[PDB]
Amino acid sequence: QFKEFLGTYNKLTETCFLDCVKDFTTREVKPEETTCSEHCLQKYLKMTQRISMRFQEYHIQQN
Amino acid sequence: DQIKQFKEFLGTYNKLTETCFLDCVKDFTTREVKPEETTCSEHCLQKYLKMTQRISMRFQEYHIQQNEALAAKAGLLGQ
Amino acid sequence: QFKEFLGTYNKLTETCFLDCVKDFTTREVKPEETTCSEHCLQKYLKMTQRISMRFQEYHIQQNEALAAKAGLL
Amino acid sequence: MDPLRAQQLAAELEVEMMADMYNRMTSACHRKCVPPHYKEAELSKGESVCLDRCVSKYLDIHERMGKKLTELSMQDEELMKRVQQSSGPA
Amino acid sequence: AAELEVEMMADMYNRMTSACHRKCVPPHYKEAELSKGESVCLDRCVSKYLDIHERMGKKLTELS
Amino acid sequence: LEVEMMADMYNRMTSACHRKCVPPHYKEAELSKGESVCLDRCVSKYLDIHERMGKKLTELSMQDE
Repeated sequence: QFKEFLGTYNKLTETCFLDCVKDFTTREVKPEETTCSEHCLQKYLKMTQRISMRFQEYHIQQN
Repeated sequence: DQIKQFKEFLGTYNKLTETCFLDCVKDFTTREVKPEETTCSEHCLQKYLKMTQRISMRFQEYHIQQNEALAAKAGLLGQ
Repeated sequence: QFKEFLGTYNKLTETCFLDCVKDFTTREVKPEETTCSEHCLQKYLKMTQRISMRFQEYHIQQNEALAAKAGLL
Repeated sequence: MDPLRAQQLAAELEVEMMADMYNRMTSACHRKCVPPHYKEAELSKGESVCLDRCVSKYLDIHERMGKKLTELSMQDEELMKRVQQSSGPA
Repeated sequence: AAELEVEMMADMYNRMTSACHRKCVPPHYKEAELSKGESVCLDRCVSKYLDIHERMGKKLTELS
Repeated sequence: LEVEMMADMYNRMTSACHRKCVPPHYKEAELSKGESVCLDRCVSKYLDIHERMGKKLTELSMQDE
């Protein structure tokens, strides 16, 4: 099961591209956006972690 | 076909759970389901099924409107 | 293989639908929209073709960059 | 030995695709005919009316979509080169 | 069947995330760190989601 | 596996350049000079953004340990 990381990797890239790259004038990322996507990665990553933890803290109750 | 009926179940199910949590649930200040949301969703789940029904009933006037003619190319023979 | 195309297809059907059809007073595809649809269909293919291209122009530009390496030494 | 069906059977992908298209259409008529408030559970009259028309219109638009589609296929004979001059340089 | 039962609650998990990503994390990304706010929201959104899920199951299973 | 998961970012990348470079008005059926450019730039910026993510992320797959 490694087809999870890759799909999720694309799911991610797309997203960050969507929210971070606005207005196209040249074919090379603008610094302002450069950081945007960088963060979008950290943010999003932590997120999936937390959600993941909060998810585990569920099965405990029933078990 | 009965597992290809439990593949469409679970699937649709998830599809629904989502569609409602998305239109309905919108107040994040509580790990509890604000009742103004507990009802929206409960109708969503119904409104939905009742919808997914009406649709079908119609997509079936597509596959049936043509059989009244293939049940005709059936008349020239037997009967 | 052939699925990928029908898959696309069906996704086009949808996308053009939501962007083209709007008034729901009848059952017949209003004429002003039956058009948008067509342009949307065209405009779309034309788009995938272009994007595709630049995509190759990316690999054959990412292929020649391996050659460079293959010459420094 | 074997059956030559395998070949002509797969041709039934029309089914595994009408499904896919079926869903799509469903999800599109929903987003068009059922507002997110869900004031009440039964279908508002119109909602049902609107669903009736959407489900129709979608089919139509999907057929034409197909029609044109196959057209532009049996017509890549650089006949489209005659079409690129006729449409009035659009 | 088991092979299924699990994989489904994996599709859910992804739908859920897509959800709470929208509901809680704004498309600004000012700082790569989780704002105290955005983090709290995200806890409840998961929570609230899972509920509507177990409840959606019953009211539904009870329909068959 | 670089195929089943490449033809993916492609459909993603396409769906994206479409949103950002093609307005739903579909007044005319052939690509606008501008629309034509926008796509190009997008397609590129998309690819750029796609890599530095695979990079930056890989970095944080080693560093963490």
